[PDB]
Amino acid sequence: PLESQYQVGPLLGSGGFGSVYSGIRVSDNLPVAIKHVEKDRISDWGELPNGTRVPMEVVLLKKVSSGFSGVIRLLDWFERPDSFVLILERPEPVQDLFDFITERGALQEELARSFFWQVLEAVRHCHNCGVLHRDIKDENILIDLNRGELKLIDFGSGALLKDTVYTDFDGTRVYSPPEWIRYHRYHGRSAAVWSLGILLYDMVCGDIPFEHDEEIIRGQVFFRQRVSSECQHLIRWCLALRPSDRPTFEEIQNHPWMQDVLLPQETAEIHLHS
Ligand SMILES: O=C(Nc1ccc(F)cc1)c1cnn2c(O)cc(C3CCNCC3)nc12
Repeated sequence: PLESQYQVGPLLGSGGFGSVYSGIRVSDNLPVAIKHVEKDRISDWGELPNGTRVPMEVVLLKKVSSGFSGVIRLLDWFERPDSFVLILERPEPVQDLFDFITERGALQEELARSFFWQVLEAVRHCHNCGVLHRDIKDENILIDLNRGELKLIDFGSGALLKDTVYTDFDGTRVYSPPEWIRYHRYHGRSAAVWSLGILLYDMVCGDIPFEHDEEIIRGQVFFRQRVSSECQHLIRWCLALRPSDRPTFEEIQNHPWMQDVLLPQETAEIHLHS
């Protein structure tokens, strides 16, 4: 059973993704997250190498879950009558980025730079493994408060990466690009970059830039907090209306605002240890 291998703790959250609990692996006291996803709520189905019908989320996690710690790793999974249960690694202590920004307000740019860089490395990792996340946002990023390391979670809206158009989307609308809003189509990397622009704005301003469809389509960015000119430029570049006008990942990481990033541990020591 899975009830014998894991001791279940408190509910960490629930929503469109399902219900996720804190847990402990009994054999070694490893901290885990236990994620329950209802079968009736799964639309994207995938196939395992051994030829098993499994949620796409599981396929994506396995493609991504090796070694590099910028993405939360899938440790095991189980099928139940009406659901799947995923066992995931859990950092401790940890706080998600949404809560972190909520508590602290807009982040100092040195901190925003470190966090954003780490998110970029994680997304680049996903793309390298042939996985598109499709729901990059503050709630789907965990902060390891001791090591200053960020982790990307929740691949339940994700897809295999491809070079042709996507015409389906079930991620977070306020992070979705104007081409999705207007035409119900987008390409993976350029849509990802748009969401990264929303994420970076959120980090340095303490809130997302657009609320309504018409604001997304107009794409006019206003800064409500003092933000450096280099940072404003990078944000407005990621949020270009035309997907082809958006930077590549290489271009983002070579942008002047992105230079001299702190190491994760330096980041924790300066900004998180308290
Ligand atoms: O460890 C997880 N979440 C978590 C852990 C500690 C904490 F302090 C806040 C959230 C986790 C692992 N996978 N996964 C998911 O696939 C989805 C969610 C949702 C939790 C609610 N916010 C959106 C993501 N959380 C997780």
